[PDB]
Amino acid sequence: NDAAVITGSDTGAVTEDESTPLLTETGTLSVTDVDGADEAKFQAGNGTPSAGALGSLTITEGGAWTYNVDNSKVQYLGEGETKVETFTVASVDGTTHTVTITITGVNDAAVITGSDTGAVTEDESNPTLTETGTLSVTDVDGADEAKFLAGNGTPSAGALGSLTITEGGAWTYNVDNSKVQYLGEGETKVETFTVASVDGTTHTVTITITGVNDAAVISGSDTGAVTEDESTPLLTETGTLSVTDVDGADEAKFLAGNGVASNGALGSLTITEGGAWTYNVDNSKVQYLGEGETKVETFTVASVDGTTHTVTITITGVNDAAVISGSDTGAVTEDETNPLLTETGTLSVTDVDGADEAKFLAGNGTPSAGALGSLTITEGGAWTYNVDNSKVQYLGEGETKVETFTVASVDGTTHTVTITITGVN
Ligand SMILES: [Ca+2]
Ligand SMILES: [Ca+2]
Ligand SMILES: [Ca+2]
Ligand SMILES: [Ca+2]
Ligand SMILES: [Ca+2]
Ligand SMILES: [Ca+2]
Ligand SMILES: [Ca+2]
Ligand SMILES: [Ca+2]
Ligand SMILES: [Ca+2]
Ligand SMILES: [Ca+2]
Ligand SMILES: [Ca+2]
Ligand SMILES: [Ca+2]
Ligand SMILES: [Ca+2]
Ligand SMILES: [Cl-]
Ligand code: NA
Repeated sequence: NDAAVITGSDTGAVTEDESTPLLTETGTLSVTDVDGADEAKFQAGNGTPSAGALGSLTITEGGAWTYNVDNSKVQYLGEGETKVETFTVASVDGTTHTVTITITGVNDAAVITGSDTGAVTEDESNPTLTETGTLSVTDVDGADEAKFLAGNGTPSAGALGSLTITEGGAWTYNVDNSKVQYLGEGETKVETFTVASVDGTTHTVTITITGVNDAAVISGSDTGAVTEDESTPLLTETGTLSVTDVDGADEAKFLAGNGVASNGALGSLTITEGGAWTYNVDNSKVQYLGEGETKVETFTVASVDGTTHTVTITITGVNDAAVISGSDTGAVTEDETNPLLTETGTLSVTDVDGADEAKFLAGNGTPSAGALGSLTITEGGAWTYNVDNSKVQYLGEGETKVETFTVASVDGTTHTVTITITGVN
């Protein structure tokens, strides 16, 4: 027996996903046999596969071979990855030939799932705000590709924080708490970070930062003073508060209107958006305060976000002169008694500065120049004048001598008692 000569197309190629559901390749082999044309033909049927062939090859008597493989079975091949399969065909005689099929893989996108959102709040921790989560990845091109590229996610424009992921998919977002202070209550900033699997398939993690209120910082003039009777009918005090607010210029101003007064305040205070305050009180309401006596009134004002500050006003009293009345005159007549001529009367005092000032300094009245007599007064206002009858004898019938005595209330207010001495023969 002489071996057939088998020639023609004995190689073929299919690419993953070139067609569906089958990848198919064809070729024709030709056979000549020197033992005659009954031998110069192929055994029709399946070629004998290499071990671990996924595809199959059939050949006709005429040498027309077809390779078929399920596209589903070659998905695991990565971009450019080759699998070579061989099939043995034979002459009617038994002379063998091999057909060589190459399968070439294409990339399959990774499938990325799991936690791809997170949230941090201003001041939840310090100095760093942290969020964590886990992505997971599958990739039909194999365990080699079913992994993240470890490192930083590519940040959105103007992101404050950063995100790192591990090969297993564990991500960590961190932002400096100092950098998010400027966000107001419930205000949000969204930052995104793009991560990648080995084959360059991307997924986004979206992080929402939420702000909390920062208390305004109020400073400037928060104290003021008025003095009774410095002006009328109002006593007025002004000052300017300043405010900053890290939550922004929207918040760095005052709520215009009245300050909330301390209970028992006699005055009132208004403030402008720009922090200019004005305290007013009716002068008539503070008369009752005595010299140097104080009354402190406080007014609560607020910034836009409700941060409060106190303005403290001190009212200082001044003396009101006592009103002195009652019996401030008296009379004695030469020889009416002996050896003293005596006269009594009672003064009264009332004082706007209070019942505490409604009394006299007890003691001697300050005598007029050349006074013969003298006068004492009690704390209650009862006075007593005495003169020696011997010293008034010189006065003629109906001739008078007027003597005056200055007394004082406890606040220093003076009053005169006037005594008339009348002469006889
Ligand atoms: Ca032969
Ligand atoms: Ca593939
Ligand atoms: Ca892949
Ligand atoms: Ca594929
Ligand atoms: Ca969180
Ligand atoms: Ca804030
Ligand atoms: Ca803050
Ligand atoms: Ca604020
Ligand atoms: Ca007064
Ligand atoms: Ca007064
Ligand atoms: Ca007084
Ligand atoms: Ca008083
Ligand atoms: Ca006389
Ligand atoms: Cl597919
Ligand atoms: Na703001």
